[PDB]
Amino acid sequence: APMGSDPPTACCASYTARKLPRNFVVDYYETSSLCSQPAVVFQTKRSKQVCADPSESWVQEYVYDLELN
Repeated sequence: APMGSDPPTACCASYTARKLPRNFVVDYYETSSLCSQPAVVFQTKRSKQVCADPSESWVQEYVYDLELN
């Protein structure tokens, strides 16, 4: 059929089990609205995208600090 077996839109299979200071991050990215498990991505300068459990608090912290200057 047209649609593949399990073609993802903008979700994540695994998150990051470490810490990444906001200073060491360029921008962020959100997941589509098809998956039943939201995830906040964080594109790194040298590293690729970084998924983080939105449930955590540290996530919202950086998301707010980014807007602040």
